[PDB]
Amino acid sequence: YNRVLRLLEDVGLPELVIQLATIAIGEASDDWRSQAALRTRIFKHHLDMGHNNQAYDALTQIPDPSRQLDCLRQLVVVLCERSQLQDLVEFPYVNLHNEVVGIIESRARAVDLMTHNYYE
Amino acid sequence: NKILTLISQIDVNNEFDKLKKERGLGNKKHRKEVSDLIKECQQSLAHSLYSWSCQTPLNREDTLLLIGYLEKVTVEGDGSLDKVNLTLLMSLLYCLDVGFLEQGTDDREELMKQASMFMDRQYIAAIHNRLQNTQPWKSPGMQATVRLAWALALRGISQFSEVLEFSEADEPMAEIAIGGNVFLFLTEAVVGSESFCTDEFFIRRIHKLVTDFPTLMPMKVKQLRNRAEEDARLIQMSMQMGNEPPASLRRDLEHLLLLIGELYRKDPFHLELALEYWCPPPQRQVLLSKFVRQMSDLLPATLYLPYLKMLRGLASGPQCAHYCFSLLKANGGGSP
Amino acid sequence: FLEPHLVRMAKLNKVRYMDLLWRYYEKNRNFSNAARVVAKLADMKQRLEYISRAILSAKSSTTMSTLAADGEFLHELEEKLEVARIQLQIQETLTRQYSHHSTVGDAVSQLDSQLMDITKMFGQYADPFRLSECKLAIIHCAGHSDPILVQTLWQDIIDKELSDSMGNSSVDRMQSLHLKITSLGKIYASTPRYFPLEFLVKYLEQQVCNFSWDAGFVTYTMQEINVPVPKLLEVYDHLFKARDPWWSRMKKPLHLLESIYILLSGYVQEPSKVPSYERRRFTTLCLDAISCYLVELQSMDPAPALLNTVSNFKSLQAKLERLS
Repeated sequence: YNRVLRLLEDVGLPELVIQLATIAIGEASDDWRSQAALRTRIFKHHLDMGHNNQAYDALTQIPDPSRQLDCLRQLVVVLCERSQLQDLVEFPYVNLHNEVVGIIESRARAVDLMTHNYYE
Repeated sequence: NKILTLISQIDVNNEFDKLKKERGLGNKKHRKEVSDLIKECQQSLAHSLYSWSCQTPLNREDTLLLIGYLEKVTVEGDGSLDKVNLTLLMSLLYCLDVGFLEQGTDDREELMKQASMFMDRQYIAAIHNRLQNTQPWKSPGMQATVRLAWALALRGISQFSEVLEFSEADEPMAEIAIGGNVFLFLTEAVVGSESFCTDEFFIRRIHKLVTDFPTLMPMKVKQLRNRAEEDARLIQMSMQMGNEPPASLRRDLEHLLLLIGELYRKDPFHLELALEYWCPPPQRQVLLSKFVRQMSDLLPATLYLPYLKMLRGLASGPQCAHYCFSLLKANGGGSP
Repeated sequence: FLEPHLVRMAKLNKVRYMDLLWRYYEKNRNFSNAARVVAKLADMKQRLEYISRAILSAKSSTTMSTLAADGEFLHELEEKLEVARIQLQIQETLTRQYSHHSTVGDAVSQLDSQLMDITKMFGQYADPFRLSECKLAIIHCAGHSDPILVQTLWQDIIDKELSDSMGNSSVDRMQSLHLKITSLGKIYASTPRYFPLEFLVKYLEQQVCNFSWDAGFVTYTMQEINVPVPKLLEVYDHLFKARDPWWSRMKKPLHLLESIYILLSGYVQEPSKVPSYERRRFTTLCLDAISCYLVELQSMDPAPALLNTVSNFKSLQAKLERLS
């Protein structure tokens, strides 16, 4: 199933990737690692297509906390670039409100003032 | 070599021995018209090496050939460098000037490969070894003066990479130049020539040399500042009791306070170059604003006249006037 | 009468006569005529000496003189010198290759005996020998721009070097290839037309995956030819995001990832490589790249090496944050 998933990724068929990934989650019933990998892939593809809510659901389902956090960072970054801040506001923070605050803070204290809109 | 030989030997010797003896130039109008043409011709070829210098750094064979000329340079008896020989000298200064090594432009590795002063450890040593010699030029103030400007360059390069072997020889080199009252030779001979008022790049290079002194070697300067402040008080106070001062006194800090007072005194370019002395921080700005405050400590009567002349130079340009008007206001709100 | 004696004798030891003629001319303020006479001579092993002498005498003719015609003639003599040099080095090469090729010697004699035209040279010296470096030099000088041709020439050079290096130890082959590439690049560094970066990098990395060499080789080589670290990073990232299935097929996508990691680590250890004024933005960019790489590593099935790489990347991220 993972082999077909890699095929469909280069194939550039995101929806097929997602459904097959869901089927593969089912086969990996006890393997938390594999579950986390496939869910991460699903989140990634949803984020790439603009499916914010689905992306957030996939994020809240990843068993691995580190993977979930990195995915959260990626989501935040992407939504900022697309100016979809309303959805970002709606999405609750799993005790990571302060984490988000800190990420943006660090971005600011690391980027040129006259170019980026992180501060804003 | 050819460029220097032709220019000098042709223009001086011919006019002086043929056009001034035979008076081949007919009237009082032709004699000036031809003299102005020759004096414009020389000044043109000196501006050429000057214009080229501020754009292109010199290669190894040329820097040695421009040094091979400044080993013979003389000064008019009237105490004012001929407008030509002066610019030729301030030209080599900008070539040797490692002020391009102090700018944070990231072509610093490309410029160190194009500046022939570097890449040849034999270059820095050959210049330092020659200026440390005791065969002075046709103006002993020349061997001492050039010895100083190179030493300000030997100190600045210390920051770049790890070239810190010749940083020691910048202490006795600056003392030798200061003991030659180089602060006096640059006030009377260089700025005394009314033609120095013309070239802007004669002002920027000296303003760079005067500003690179207190922050490139802020250790050698603070030593040479603290030493004289103490050497002045000790003898002045001991002379007040019963005796007469030693004839071997060298108040180069007075002459330096005059030099900073004569340089920024005239304002034809509206630059307000005195903006460097006023701090509203880059390590350079702290070492300068300190130098304004570190020099205010001296209270000996021997440095009162020049430090007043220095502030006369620093108070050029409206902004530099108000700030210096506020500095005097607070210093007595007691400082002399 | 010295001058006309010389001219007459030279027209009728012609080399000696014309040399004397040009010397006398230069002394008597007639270097232009010196030049003309010398060029006439040039046009008119012994021929090898004639060419060396011609070059010397035309150099003497136009020391500074920028006379269009004569200056171009001197440039052509330098390009004729180019011909001579390339011919001799490559002749050594192919001679020693084909049991001291007799035909190589014949061709060299022909090339020295007379100046050849681009078309002829190209065709002839291609079929028996394939002098790709020489062809590249030729096109560069003329100004002919054919990207495909340039790429093909580069590929062929590498392949010939590899055929000759098969006998040597892996390390020796690698070093020789590195040196050759670096030298040739330094010649065409200013011209991006004759230096196809993307293609070259890709082909070389492919060769590395095929011959199982070090991951950081390419990165080091490119840093040595003064290729800016930002630019190299950009190229690598682009190659990675292209999702070329070649890497997946060679069972080495992680190898390319590790090569990127090595490049990045080398930058961090010595930050002076990047210019001082661009350091902050470059650090921010690295922090973003690291984030995306980590996200992909986490979408893949876990493995011990994968986890080690993930930890390394997080440490790099922390260090970069501390730096910024």
